[PDB]
Amino acid sequence: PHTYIKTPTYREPVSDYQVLREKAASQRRDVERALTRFMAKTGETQSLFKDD
Amino acid sequence: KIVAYELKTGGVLLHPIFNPASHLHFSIKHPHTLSWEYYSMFQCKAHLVMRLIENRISMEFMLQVFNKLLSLASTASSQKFQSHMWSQMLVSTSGFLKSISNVSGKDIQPLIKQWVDQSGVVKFYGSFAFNRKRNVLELEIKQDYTSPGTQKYVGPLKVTVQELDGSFNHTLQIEENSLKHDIPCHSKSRRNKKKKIPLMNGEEVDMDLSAMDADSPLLWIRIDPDMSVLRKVEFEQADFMWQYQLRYERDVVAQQESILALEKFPTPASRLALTDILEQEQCFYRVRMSACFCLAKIANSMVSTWTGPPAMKSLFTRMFCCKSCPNIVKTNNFMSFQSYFLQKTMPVAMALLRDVHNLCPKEVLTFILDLIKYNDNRKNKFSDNYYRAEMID
Repeated sequence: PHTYIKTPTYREPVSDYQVLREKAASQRRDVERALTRFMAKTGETQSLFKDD
Repeated sequence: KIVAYELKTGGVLLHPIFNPASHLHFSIKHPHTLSWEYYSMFQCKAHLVMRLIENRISMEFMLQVFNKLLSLASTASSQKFQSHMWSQMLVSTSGFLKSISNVSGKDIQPLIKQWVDQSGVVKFYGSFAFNRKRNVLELEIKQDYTSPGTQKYVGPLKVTVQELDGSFNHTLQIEENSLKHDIPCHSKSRRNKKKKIPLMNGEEVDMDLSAMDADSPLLWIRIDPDMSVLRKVEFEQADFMWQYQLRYERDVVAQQESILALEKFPTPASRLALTDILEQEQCFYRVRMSACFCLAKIANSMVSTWTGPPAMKSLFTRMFCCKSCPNIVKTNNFMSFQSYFLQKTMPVAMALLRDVHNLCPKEVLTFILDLIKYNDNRKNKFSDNYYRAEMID
């Protein structure tokens, strides 16, 4: 059934609303955490705890 | 606000006569010696006393009084005579009462003498008993007139009784020596047949009469429903009467006072009443926002009895989350303005839940943190700052 005939295949698509909500949420949380840590490290900083 | 302030410190005296008020640490002869809280409560009491004058003398006559004052002022405002006529633009108390007496023929001098010249609010303590033999309702209304902020009321008093035959108003004459007021009660033939019980408005509803007493027809009682005096009422109903007044009343102040009085009865019927109020659109939204906090207090008081999940969580996932994912919140669409306010007030009350160890449960804290993480506001036409601020709260 493979000697002479060929048909194409595709990659597995993830159309699930749960995992898409999870992916967009975690990527937004991670990029805003990275942005706020970068901006707090390269400027004047405060701290709730002593030398934190 | 005013009964809290007047019972806290002395009282607000509209129209003093020149000290007239010596119970308070400043002089009321000039506006610049008044405390700022006294100035705020002065304006507040002034507009409530004007609502009382509208209650005695109807609203169209009141607007005619105001139009007569404005018309005298605007005929005065065009003259050139240096104040021969420019003082008709200045109102006084005697001129205001005279214009009221001109347009209506009634004078309000007892109402002015009680609520303006006298500086106090009244306190009502009511309790009822139903006489089954003579079919009467014996009310017992006593006043606390020896507190520092209080005064004694001797006028008439409206009371609204909802019985099975409908809603009936009664006027009671509360003289100084009065204590027991016997009002008559109607039939109970709407429990013989299942018929709908007619409400305060023209409509009628189906009520579950299993919680009601078998011998009494009366479903709830409200002392002074229209707020026609400056009063603080402390009525002693039964808990099922407070639940019926929360569910089937067509007055928002009675639903609010039944929410306020259901915190003393933590029975599961009251939890069912507040949960049915919370699920109910076509209830006024500020009643449901109060029922959130009342349900939180009741849930804290009946720990080691609570069966299922924490309070309002399943209701939040039923109202505001996705059907396929219960722990993922729906993307923000704030275009309804009543489920927006309820959505932003429900986790704030849900966070007041406490376990048997007095610590907030990790099921509600995790729920609030998932409400924070899965928040998506790229799709509504409104901002998210108040909802996120309430999430921090």
